[PDB]
Amino acid sequence: MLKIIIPTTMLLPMTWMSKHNMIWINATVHSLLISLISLSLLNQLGENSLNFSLTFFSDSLSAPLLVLTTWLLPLMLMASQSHLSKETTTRKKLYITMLILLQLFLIMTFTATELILFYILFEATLVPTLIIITRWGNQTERLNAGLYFLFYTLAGSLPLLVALVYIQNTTGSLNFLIIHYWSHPLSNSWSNIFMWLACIMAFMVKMPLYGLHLWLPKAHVEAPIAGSMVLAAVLLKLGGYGMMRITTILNPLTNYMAYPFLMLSMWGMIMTSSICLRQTDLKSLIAYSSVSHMALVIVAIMIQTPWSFMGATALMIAHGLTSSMLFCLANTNYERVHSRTMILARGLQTLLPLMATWWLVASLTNLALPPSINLIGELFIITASFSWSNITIILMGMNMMITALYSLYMLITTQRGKYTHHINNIKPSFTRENALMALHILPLLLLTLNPKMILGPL
Amino acid sequence: PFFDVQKRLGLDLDRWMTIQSAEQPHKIPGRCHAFEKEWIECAHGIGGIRAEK
Amino acid sequence: MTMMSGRPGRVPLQFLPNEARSLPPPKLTDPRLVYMGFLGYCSGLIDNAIRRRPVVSAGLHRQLLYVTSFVFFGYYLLKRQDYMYALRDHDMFAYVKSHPEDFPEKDKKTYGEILEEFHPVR
Amino acid sequence: MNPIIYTTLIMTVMSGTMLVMISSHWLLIWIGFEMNLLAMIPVLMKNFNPRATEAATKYFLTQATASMMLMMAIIINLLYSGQWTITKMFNPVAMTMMTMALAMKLGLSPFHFWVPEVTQGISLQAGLLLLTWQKLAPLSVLCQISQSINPNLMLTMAMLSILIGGWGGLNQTQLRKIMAYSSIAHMGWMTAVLPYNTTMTILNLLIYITMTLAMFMLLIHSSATTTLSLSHTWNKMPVITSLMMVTLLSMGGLPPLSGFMPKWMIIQEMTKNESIIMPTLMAMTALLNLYFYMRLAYSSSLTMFPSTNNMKMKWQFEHTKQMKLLPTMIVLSTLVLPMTPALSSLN
Amino acid sequence: NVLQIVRDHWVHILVPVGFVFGCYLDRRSDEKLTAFRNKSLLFKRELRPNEEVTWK
Amino acid sequence: PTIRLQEDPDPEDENLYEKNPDSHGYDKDPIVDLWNMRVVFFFGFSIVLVLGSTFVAYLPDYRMQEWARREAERLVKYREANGLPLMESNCFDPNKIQLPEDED
Amino acid sequence: IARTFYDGPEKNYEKTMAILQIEAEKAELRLKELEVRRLMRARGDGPWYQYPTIDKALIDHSPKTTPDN
Amino acid sequence: LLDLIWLETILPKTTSFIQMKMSIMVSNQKGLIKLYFLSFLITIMISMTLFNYHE
Amino acid sequence: AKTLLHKYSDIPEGTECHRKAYASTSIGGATGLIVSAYSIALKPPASFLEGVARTGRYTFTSAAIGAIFGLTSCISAQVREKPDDPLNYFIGGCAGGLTLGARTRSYGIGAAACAYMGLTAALVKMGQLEGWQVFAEPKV
Ligand SMILES: CCCCCCCCCCCCCCCCCC(=O)OC[C@H](COP(=O)([O-])OCC(O)COP(=O)([O-])OC[C@@H](COC(=O)CCCCCCCCCCCCCCCCC)OC(=O)CCCCCCCCCCCCCCCCC)OC(=O)CCCCCCCCCCCCCCCCC
Ligand SMILES: CCCCCCCCCCCCCCCCCC(=O)OC[C@H](COP(=O)([O-])OCC(O)COP(=O)([O-])OC[C@@H](COC(=O)CCCCCCCCCCCCCCCCC)OC(=O)CCCCCCCCCCCCCCCCC)OC(=O)CCCCCCCCCCCCCCCCC
Ligand SMILES: CCCCCCCCCCCCCCCCC[C@@H](O)O[C@H](CO[C@H](O)CCCCCCCCCCCCCCC)COP(=O)(O)OCC[N+](C)(C)C
Ligand SMILES: CCCCCCCCCCCCCCCCC[C@@H](O)O[C@H](CO[C@H](O)CCCCCCCCCCCCCCC)COP(=O)(O)OCC[N+](C)(C)C
Ligand SMILES: CCCCCCCC/C=C\CCCCCCCC(=O)O[C@H](COC(=O)CCCCCCC/C=C/CCCCCCCC)COP(=O)(O)OCCN
Repeated sequence: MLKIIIPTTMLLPMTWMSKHNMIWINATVHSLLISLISLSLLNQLGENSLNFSLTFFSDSLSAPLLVLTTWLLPLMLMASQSHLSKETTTRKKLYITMLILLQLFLIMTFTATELILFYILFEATLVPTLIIITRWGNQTERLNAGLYFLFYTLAGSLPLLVALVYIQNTTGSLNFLIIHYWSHPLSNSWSNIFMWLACIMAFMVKMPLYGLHLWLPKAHVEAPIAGSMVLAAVLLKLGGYGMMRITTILNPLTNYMAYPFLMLSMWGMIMTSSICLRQTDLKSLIAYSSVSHMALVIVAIMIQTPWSFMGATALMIAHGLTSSMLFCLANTNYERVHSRTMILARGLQTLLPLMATWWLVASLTNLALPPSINLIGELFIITASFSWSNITIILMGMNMMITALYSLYMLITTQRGKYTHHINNIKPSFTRENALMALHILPLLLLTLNPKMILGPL
Repeated sequence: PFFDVQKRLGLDLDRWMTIQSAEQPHKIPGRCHAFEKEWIECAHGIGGIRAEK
Repeated sequence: MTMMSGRPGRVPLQFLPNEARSLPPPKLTDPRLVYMGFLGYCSGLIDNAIRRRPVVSAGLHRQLLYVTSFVFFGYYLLKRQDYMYALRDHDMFAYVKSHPEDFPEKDKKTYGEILEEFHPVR
Repeated sequence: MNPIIYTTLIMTVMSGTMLVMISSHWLLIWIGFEMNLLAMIPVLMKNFNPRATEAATKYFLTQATASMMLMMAIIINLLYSGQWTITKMFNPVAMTMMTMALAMKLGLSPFHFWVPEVTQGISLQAGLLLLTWQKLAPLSVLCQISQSINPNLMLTMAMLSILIGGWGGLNQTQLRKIMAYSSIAHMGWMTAVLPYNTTMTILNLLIYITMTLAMFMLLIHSSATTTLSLSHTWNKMPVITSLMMVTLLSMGGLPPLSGFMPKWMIIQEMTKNESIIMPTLMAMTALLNLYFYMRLAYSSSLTMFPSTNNMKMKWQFEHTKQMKLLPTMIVLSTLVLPMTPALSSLN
Repeated sequence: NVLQIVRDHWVHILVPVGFVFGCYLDRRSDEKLTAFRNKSLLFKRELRPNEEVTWK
Repeated sequence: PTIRLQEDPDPEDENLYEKNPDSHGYDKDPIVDLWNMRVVFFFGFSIVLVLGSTFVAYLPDYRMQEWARREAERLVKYREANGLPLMESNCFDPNKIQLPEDED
Repeated sequence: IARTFYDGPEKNYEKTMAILQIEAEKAELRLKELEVRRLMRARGDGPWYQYPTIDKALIDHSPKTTPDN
Repeated sequence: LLDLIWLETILPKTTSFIQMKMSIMVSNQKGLIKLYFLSFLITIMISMTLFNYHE
Repeated sequence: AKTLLHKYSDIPEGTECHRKAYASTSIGGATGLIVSAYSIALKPPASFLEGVARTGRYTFTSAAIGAIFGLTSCISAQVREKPDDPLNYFIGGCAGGLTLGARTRSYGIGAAACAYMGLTAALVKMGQLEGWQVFAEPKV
């Protein structure tokens, strides 16, 4: 699959050789072309994966993730060029270089055939994200956010590395196909328990799991808009993809090692949904929303059924699109009024009607209105959990009630009521912002038209 | 670590003084010449791990 | 521990024994050589940047020398690395051949005769 | 100092190290150490001031004690076996004394106190020499006598060195002391894998030397010895601060940078034996070094600190002396991971 | 006059050229994994009177 | 000086509509702005969206859904014709399986 | 679309077979190398882990002014 | 109570506190050769008894 | 030395609790003596009697922690009739941590020491059960 990797590496010098006032145009055009090329990976088989070479392969789980990454790059470029107008040419090129390097690392991460190569790329994604956050964030807290983003990740991933090399000394291979075909059960010993924890905790902190999630509100609030987009839409899904890959060697230990994580996921989903009800910062609300949806995904991965895996795949794709759109919507208001307080600017439907329509559609997809793929993933996970235990419908049910509430709360706070009298600098929406919202939302409904493309290998 | 310059060039910078069974002036023998000679001839060429046993 | 220092017949500071001449040399389009040339080009660009010269255009002779030197060293480095891996494989196979008691080939069993425990997922 | 005399002293330092590296006789190894120390003392005092004199005195006391213990271990080994050849060290008491003497020479914990003081008391060029070239001889001897090592003692000292390097580096605003604590932690990493594989020790030493050379050369290029003086460099030459930031990230061990390669390799080697707990502890501890590297990167490259008016004058002049090996050192410090299998050429 | 146009818009061939080069390298990679071509039990087939290989 | 430092004042934000009443919000240069709008709209909606959706909609059946349906139709026809059960609880022939000799 | 952009299933099938063969052989070779390393380091009877001993060519086989050496 | 206080208190704040205290303990030495040469003597005796007597 | 370690470890888990407590007390006292030696070397106490006081304080703290851990762990193993169970070591470790907290008169120290020492002791017991090696002898 070098036909996708090489054009991004070519985006790099194309950006660094462009004329000073053509960087955005060229980057956007060729990013969109690369997304169009990557669209061909959706032609998948029913039996095995597309094994391109000894190094790269494509499954029915990673292809929609690659398509989402390549589609998110142009949207990030469109969202970034407004607040970077005053920047120097070299620093703008460096920012675009960070975005391109992040895309390259993600593309290679989602298609690596070996687990150590996957680990190396999945750690390599850290550097551009940290640089973006700590260099182009707006407030002084960004520095702290960066630290919280880094060590929380590494404290999870350093044990995993050890486990990985240990496994290669035991079975002789880390190739995923060999690992799947030559699978052997895990006995019930303390050594196996700690191997399970080492294999699981890095992905758990990536999702993130409730209790290990404190880095996420900081990092996703303090980051620039493109950073928040790529953190919510793609980088959270690394944990889910890695967990679904790694669980093939953890049976039957998972059968009882999942209980603390299942309890944490369900109760913390309720807790983060409740937290969303009392939030003064609009970005923090969206971050805690991401935490709740990812708790659902964790439950789906932990119960290990075909329906739960399909639901997890659909939910990851849908959440990526929806959360990126919500972050962009909040960023428009922030750029207008330079404040993230939700109750500062009210009654925006009177001043910006089309943006209010975009807000309504985004909040409708957040609460999983049928037949959106958000609802499809949520319903598949809920059905699988009901099969796992009939009592789960209580907690899941409560979540469905809370989500809508806070979702509509957000809308009602920003669009309805009366406008703030002293805010007189609310200009009409630009074509760029409307196009960004449309390019977020139209693929969601188009995917609803054909849902088997995001349902995964199961 | 050890660059065997002496072995590569055949110089003998310090090997003349490593053992007591090696060409003393006036052929004066060490007190334990025979024992060291026997041990060296036993251990020659088989490596330290095998020689230790 | 040192695996290969005391390997019999090893010339102290050779860097390339004559036996290594029996191995196929790396191709001049080897991707590792291309990456070494890329490292040389990056070194030239950084040299231009540190000296406050136009990064891409300042010295073409200097950049050419950078790339050439990196490729020239990389060729011999790759030759030595391939020789060392060939030596390791040769020694491993000879040792397995000379100690059949420690490496037995046991009887093969098909999956229709192997009892594997089934763990249901529910 | 006369340039001729300085060249002669540097050549004598290198000759002592080479004599240690090529000798087969314990007496010649000890002589190499003596000659190296004798030539090294004046190099530390090149720029004469009380701090340099104090650093030279402390260094001399430490190294002379280490050499006395070295000679006593050699003599005990000779007493229990009339052997002068550097070999499997037939006596265990002599081997313990030898290990302690070599650790004191290297600055491993708990014989670590002199390293930050001597590094802070000397110039940046002397610090470069002390933290790069001075590690070769003791590590070469340790590689030669590795099969007789007691793993408990060396592993204890290595773990202590990693812990103490991280904790001590956490507290520093002076760049030389930061470099010294980083050196202590990296020596701990080098000696942790020595009883299992000396090739990994050599690989870690080479990568550490490359990164340290790039670091010290960047610090000499921008005449900064404190965090606050390094926080001005962005307003004079931003390229230097950006390269410094990437080099610091590599020294922190982050993939896909080159500084990740040794630890990775070492961890793998330790899992080829049983050795599971120790590598996990070592990585979790190296997170501390990463933390204070990241703090330095925050101060110098990722944020902009306030500057002074007179800096405008510095804008009008260029760097006179140029380091010819700095770009290659930076490239080797950062973009070398894909060539990892070439480590086979080290054994 | 095409000199200025070329020197302003020559960066627009880098990504298509990279796409073509990636396709070529993928074909080269496929060329190195033919050890079981027309040899699997499921797809083993007698050659046509003209064709030389079953796939490229 | 009762001050702490010499600093530029925080500047007011620029309105793109002041110098360009129809500004599209892409660039301060009107021509570069217009062409950024045009390329975004052409390569985002016209090329990737519609043509990509058409390409995905007509992707050939490599998942073998229709093949599986036809195979199941043949199997059901044959089994119902000969009176065999439609499906067997065993997917592997027991004659190719060797159970352990003793269960006691 | 199939004729223009894609190949038949046999290509991917047999490429998978080749990849699996290569990877399985590599895994077996890794396990074998680990076992050989263990045995060679334990016994010291192979080319690896050969530690230097004193050269017997250093011995002087001359009369030593005393008949009994 | 949970997200802003106790979850902060257990994992990240405790780690920061412990690392800072250990850094203060380790790095705060007067630079007197007398004290840490006495430390060297203690280390040598301990290494001769604990590790060397057991072979 | 390893003589004290062997004296502690030779006695079976849930038998002869007084002897195991005595051995643990000796181990703790030795650890406290080493700690006090290093502390006096690096931080001079300005008086000989003050140095004796600091040595006695550190040694008594360590010996009390060791005695409490050994007694509680052995008693738990004997009462539950469940040797080779890490829960006994966890309980002993938390008892030692609470002893440390009372010794320093701090509730936060007591709680943190209970948690961390219990976890560490349970990990040590798991290591003895499964054969985990801290200082692995070279194998390959
Ligand atoms: C993985 C896949 C492969 C990836 C490989 C790895 C990445 C790429 C290679 C890395 C090394 C390459 C470049 C090294 C020298 C660059 C140094 C520099 O300063 O650049 C300025 C220079 C511009 O200077 P100028 O033109 O003279 O005028 C502007 C002034 O100088 C104005 O200059 P100024 O000094 O006044 O401006 C100040 C500025 C100056 O500061 C900088 O410019 C930063 C540069 C640091 C160099 C990188 C460090 C060392 C390399 C390690 C990279 C690690 C990568 C791994 C991931 C971890 C990320 C860290 O500093 C700042 O503004 C502070 C910003 C704070 C942000 C901190 C982030 C820095 C780290 C990010 C590094 C990312 C990688 C490189 C990014 C691209 C850089 C050009 O940039 C360039 O134009 C050169 C780059 C493009 C040349 C290559 C094109 C090849 C030919 C075209 C055709 C392609 C052929 C294809 C074949 C097919 C045929 C059709
Ligand atoms: C992801 C989801 C979320 C995950 C994480 C989020 C949740 C976890 C984190 C949040 C909670 C963890 C906090 C731990 C304790 C914090 C203490 C502290 O920070 O010290 C610094 C802080 C600083 O103080 P200071 O500077 O040293 O001196 C000033 C003092 O404040 C001045 O002191 P004072 O004069 O005012 O009075 C103090 C005195 C008296 O305090 C008072 O004056 C008022 C009375 C309060 C004491 C209440 C005890 C009696 C009531 C308890 C009833 C049963 C418990 C509920 C369970 C029911 C089961 C069906 O307390 C004592 O003397 C201590 C004696 C010990 C008795 C209490 C300990 C019982 C432990 C619980 C055993 C549970 C076993 C498992 C059960 C399984 C079945 C569910 O200390 C305090 O101020 C607090 C002192 C009392 C705290 C102890 C309360 C324990 C709470 C339950 C612990 C359960 C979690 C840990 C279990 C895992 C460990 C292996
Ligand atoms: C803030 C959120 C962070 C992320 C959350 C991560 C969740 C991790 C929780 C781990 C889940 C279970 C771990 C091990 C499985 C069983 C644990 C034990 O309690 O069960 C009994 C174990 O018995 C006793 O409980 C012994 C263990 C007691 C010591 C463990 C310390 C736990 C105390 C709480 C400390 C907090 C840990 C987390 C720190 C943050 C079962 O009896 P037994 O059949 O014999 O053991 C099975 C293993 N065998 C078969 C090899 C023997
Ligand atoms: C961070 C990047 C690391 C780069 C380090 C510096 C690179 C440039 C230095 C160039 C080396 C010059 C050597 C070439 C002259 C020939 C010398 C030859 O005779 O020496 C041989 C030795 O060969 C050298 O060791 C090979 C040097 C090559 C090192 C490169 C490996 C780095 C690891 C992989 C990272 C990628 C590197 C990319 C390169 C640009 C003799 O072997 P021997 O006398 O018996 O060994 C003695 C020590 N023993 C016995 C204990 C083992
Ligand atoms: C920001 C928070 C992130 C926290 C994540 C960190 C927690 C990760 C879990 C702990 C990792 C330990 C596993 C290390 C690698 C395991 C590989 C393995 O299988 O090794 C076992 C050995 O297992 C061990 O030795 C591991 C023991 C644990 C030592 C380190 C303790 C670390 C802390 C333990 C408690 C915390 C774990 C859960 C934390 C959850 C997150 C809060 C087999 O070795 P053998 O010796 O060959 O066994 C058979 C022959 N005897």
